[PDB]
Amino acid sequence: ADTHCRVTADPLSLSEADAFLVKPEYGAQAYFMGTVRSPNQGQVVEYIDYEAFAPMAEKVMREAAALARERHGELRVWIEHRTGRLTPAVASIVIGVASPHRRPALEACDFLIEHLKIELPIWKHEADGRGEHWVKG
Amino acid sequence: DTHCRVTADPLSLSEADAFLVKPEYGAQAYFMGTVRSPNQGQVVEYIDYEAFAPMAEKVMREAAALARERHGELRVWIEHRTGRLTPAVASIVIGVASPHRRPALEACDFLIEHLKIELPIWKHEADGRGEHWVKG
Repeated sequence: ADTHCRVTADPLSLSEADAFLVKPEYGAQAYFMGTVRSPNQGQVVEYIDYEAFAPMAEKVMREAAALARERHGELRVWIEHRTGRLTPAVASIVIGVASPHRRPALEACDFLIEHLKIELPIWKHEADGRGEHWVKG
Repeated sequence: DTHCRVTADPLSLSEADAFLVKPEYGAQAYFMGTVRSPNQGQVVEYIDYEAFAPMAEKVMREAAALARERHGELRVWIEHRTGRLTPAVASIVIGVASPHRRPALEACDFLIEHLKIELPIWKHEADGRGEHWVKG
């Protein structure tokens, strides 16, 4: 009830995250959104194919949320990752954290994005003109 | 590349997102501050926010320029709301888009801490302890 962790093919929405996180007792919400970038360090990309097994990815998310709470205290946590072929400027991940005060929310969001970049079992194939290749990045 | 506004109308995350997202900016970081109840152990009925709108928007644009000095290329969105705001209503929204994630996250964090100090915005929380306006 204080945590939302979902892997989905549907578009990710900040407004849905906001609808879940904001409560009168939580004066602060901090977000991160990752979207597909069109010149990736001097390379032109037209799509990225994301793969995730929802049960294993969501179990990682819920463990991430509990680690964030261990470090930063009371939180509401929103984590979603999108699957499928994603065109540029389309969101692949949304992370949102609400807390009584701003500094815990900012730190918890920061922790989650760095933690999930390491621990999330996501596999992706980028369209660089260099064939199909699936990487755990 | 920069949007800075003081308004009495509701603040919108989805409006910030519409302004920020561009194909070359793969990362966006946001902060929203909402009216908190209870606060310091007492129920808050509302917070009256008052701002010198032209002065405050100039501070916002200088803050966005300082953010770029430290973190490079950015799209920056800053809005602050004025008037009588009830619990869970947003008083400030900050959004930053950058090519990569570290500058977006740290620039957003920089902006909220910077603006907490420099914004000419005065508030009065109605927490039942009389009138008391604070630069907070």
